[PDB]
Amino acid sequence: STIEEQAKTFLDKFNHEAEDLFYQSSLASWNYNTNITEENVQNMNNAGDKWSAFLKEQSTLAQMYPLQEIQNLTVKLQLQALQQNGSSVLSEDKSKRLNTILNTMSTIYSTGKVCNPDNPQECLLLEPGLNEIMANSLDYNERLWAWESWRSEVGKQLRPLYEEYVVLKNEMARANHYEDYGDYWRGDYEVNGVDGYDYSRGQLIEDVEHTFEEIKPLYEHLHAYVRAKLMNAYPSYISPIGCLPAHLLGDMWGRFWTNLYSLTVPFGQKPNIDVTDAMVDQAWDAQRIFKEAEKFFVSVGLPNMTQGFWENSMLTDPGNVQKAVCHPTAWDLGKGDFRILMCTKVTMDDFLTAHHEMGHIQYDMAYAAQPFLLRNGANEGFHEAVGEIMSLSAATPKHLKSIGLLSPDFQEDNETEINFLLKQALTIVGTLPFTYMLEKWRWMVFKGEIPKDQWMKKWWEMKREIVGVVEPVPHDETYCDPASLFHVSNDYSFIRYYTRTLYQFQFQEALCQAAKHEGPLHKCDISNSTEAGQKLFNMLRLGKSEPWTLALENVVGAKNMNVRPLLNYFEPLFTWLKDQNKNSFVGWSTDWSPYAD
Amino acid sequence: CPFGEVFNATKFPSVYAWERKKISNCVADYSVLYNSTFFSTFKCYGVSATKLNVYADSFVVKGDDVRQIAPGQTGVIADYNYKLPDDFMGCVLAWNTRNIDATSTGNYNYKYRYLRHGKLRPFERDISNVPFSPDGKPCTPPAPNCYWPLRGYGFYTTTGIGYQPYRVVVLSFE
Ligand SMILES: [Cl-]
Ligand SMILES: [Zn+2]
Repeated sequence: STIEEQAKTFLDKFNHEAEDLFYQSSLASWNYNTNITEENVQNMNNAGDKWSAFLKEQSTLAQMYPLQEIQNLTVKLQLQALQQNGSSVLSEDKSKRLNTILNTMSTIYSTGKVCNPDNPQECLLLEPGLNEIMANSLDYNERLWAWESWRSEVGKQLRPLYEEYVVLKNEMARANHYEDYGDYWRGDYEVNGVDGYDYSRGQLIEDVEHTFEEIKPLYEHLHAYVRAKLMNAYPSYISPIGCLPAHLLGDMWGRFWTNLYSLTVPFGQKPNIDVTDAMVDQAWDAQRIFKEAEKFFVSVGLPNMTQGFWENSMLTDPGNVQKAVCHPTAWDLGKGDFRILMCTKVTMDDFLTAHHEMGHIQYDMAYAAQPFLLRNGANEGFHEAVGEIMSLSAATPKHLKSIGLLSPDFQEDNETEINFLLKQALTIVGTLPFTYMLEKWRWMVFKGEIPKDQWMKKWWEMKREIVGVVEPVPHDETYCDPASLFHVSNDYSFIRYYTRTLYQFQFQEALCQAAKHEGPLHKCDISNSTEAGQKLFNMLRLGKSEPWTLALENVVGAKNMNVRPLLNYFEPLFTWLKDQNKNSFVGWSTDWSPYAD
Repeated sequence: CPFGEVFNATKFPSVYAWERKKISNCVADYSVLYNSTFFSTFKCYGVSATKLNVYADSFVVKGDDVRQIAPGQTGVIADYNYKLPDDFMGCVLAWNTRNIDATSTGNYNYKYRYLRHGKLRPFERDISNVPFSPDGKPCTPPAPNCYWPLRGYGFYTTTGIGYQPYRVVVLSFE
């Protein structure tokens, strides 16, 4: 009958076919990540191919039912999703070529190794070795070399590929009725239909810029403080008013200043909110770690892990014989099958990691009652935010205490707290500007606002403007630095990294209020609090189902992305920096350069 | 009395093509099933006693689908495969058969019907594997808007309980 009703019958066939076929792709992909064989790595492609095809087939098959002739919101969403011409809306060659582009970039990146300018028998890869330098080296030159080698080898090689990349991908974007590839991505946060909850592809740019403003003071101050500390480690190389030399920021790009802790620690004479030693002493095994986390969730009103979770998961490294990939992952195979794959070691870190990944699983179950196409965090950054809330409560000394891993009568200390806070800023706050500038430049190279010859002239105008970072060596168009970063040269929207950050703070905030929290926002643990849970599980059981703006409302009572909870989390620190920066200079000169002479 | 043949039997049918065993004459005690935590449902809709005095239907369904073999009840299984009258009744027993009906490779023999014009009248059956179209029109799959109404479950040993194989036996009383 009606094209709507006959479209329902379509989805109702898809969900049934997807469930089955998706599970086969998962099971195979699983056998592989836990038993790296040839027979296993073989199936990992087959079922994974039936999948890609099946979707392509179901996509064009759905490209019939006219989105325009529907009034049921859900069925409209689901169809919209299934209707992705994406790669198949181009010429015969223009598509296959884009793939050659995408594919080689991924491989020149993962493969590219740089050789010693004097010892050509040893050559380092980005991981490890190269990233090992950027992370530990206190030698101005050794760091200077690695940073430049990489952006010089793979840097250049990617310039031509990317050149064409931005064209074909843009051609595709405008071909689907999007202002540019940048508009294609911002699309993810788009919502049409339910009013008072809509959100336009441009609204993101506005909301991200408007919010980034309120981060500046905090950042400028973290910046100023880190600078002065760096000046000490690298005497005479840094300017008391200049930007910071990109190669001295802790990792290859300066995405995170995490590794800078060593030389920026406020009170080096403090010590170890590291219970690794304690866990090891009380004979804790993987089991305990995971059972302990399960308890944490049950403590807030969430379900015990499924029988088949303890039954089918792999919480320990198989060791010899059976080889397996170890990146901690939370699997949702579907069919009610949930698993965690993790080569657990008895560290406070793996302990926190396990609370994080068991958060993803807990989200996966919450929305598993949704129809296949709706099982997934609201927007790209919801799932990460949730997993991060957990590690946030589990990290508190309060929690480590009540769990018997921290001495029963150990005290706070307003100094050991300023430390922890900084360790966090170095990572959480340092990334934001970087992440936000990266995507800005990327967005503009999509709205066409940057000429092929001002690609690095405009890159670094901004690293100096926004992030407050200067290049150690000047870079012309022989390079293409905003591409030596995995996410860039492997085609991934970077902005998620920014929103999820904000989100994850708006979440933790509500959930502490909700669970009636006393002290500063950062010392909060939400355990034993079924009350908070309820509120979390409110936006959890939705999945992609309601607009992401609604979903946020469910936990934070607001239709939008607010950054004040992120600053509240950093208030005891934020003010403390304003004191250190008493006689330091705060801000920078885009003009100063390391190389200049 | 001839209950052994029923639930102790080897092969069970799919839901859409269920079995109705006719048991009259002989006498059974009911202590056979009374005493046993083997079953995971054992709900009854009328009584729960004895008197040494009868229809037994059997089929297999997904875990989460067991809640539908009961009076009233939502749809899909209850709408297109097996329906209990809101009225009449006896008991409904089920047990997890993940060992038997599920293989680690995937078992798709057991099937169900997800598309049909209308709902089943209680105790009605439909073994009509005829290409479905949401308008009565005949079907020539792969023509668009044509789907086969009969699908296989796909019982893997590793699914969640909601997706594991359960054998059902509805005991009707007459
Ligand atoms: Cl860079
Ligand atoms: Zn994660």
